[PDB]
Amino acid sequence: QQFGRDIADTTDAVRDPQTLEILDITPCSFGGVSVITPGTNTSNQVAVL
Amino acid sequence: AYTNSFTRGVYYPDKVFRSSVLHSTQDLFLPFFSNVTWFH
Amino acid sequence: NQNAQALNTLVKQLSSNFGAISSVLNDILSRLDPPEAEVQIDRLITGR
Amino acid sequence: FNGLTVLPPLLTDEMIAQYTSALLAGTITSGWTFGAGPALQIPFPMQMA
Repeated sequence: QQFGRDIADTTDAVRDPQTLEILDITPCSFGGVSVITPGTNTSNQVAVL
Repeated sequence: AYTNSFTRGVYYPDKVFRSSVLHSTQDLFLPFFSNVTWFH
Repeated sequence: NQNAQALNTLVKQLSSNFGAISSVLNDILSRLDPPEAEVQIDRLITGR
Repeated sequence: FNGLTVLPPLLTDEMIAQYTSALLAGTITSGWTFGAGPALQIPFPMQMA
């Protein structure tokens, strides 16, 4: 083996060249940006989720 | 002389690592319970 | 079961070609020029 | 995953269990009256009567 595959066509692990070492690949974190506001009738302060 | 293979003739399809999954592939394989030829 | 199975189908349709030379975006980007690669991207765009 | 996120529910399982516990304590201690107006106490043999 050289690289492991997911159920999609993306990688999941890889054999590192120049050292023959095995490394796990997970994607770094993401998410939507949700903004909590009381409305502009009261205040312009917001909280970001 | 003829005999039957039970579950043999399986190998790795695509030189790739998979874990805790079930993968379906289309590749040249030995069929299960087929007549294989025995020579002494 | 239906929601996880529809999610697994939505994940598994990423590996489909839809007529492309490869299904992953970075490989068909990284060895092609953009003015010949735009329709090559766009088939995967309309399929996904 | 790649682009897929699962939002948690607003009501957690403890709060759904506390709604069902409030409904069960209401129906045991008052019959039918807590869904109409105030919860009015009654013995459970007279409720079942």
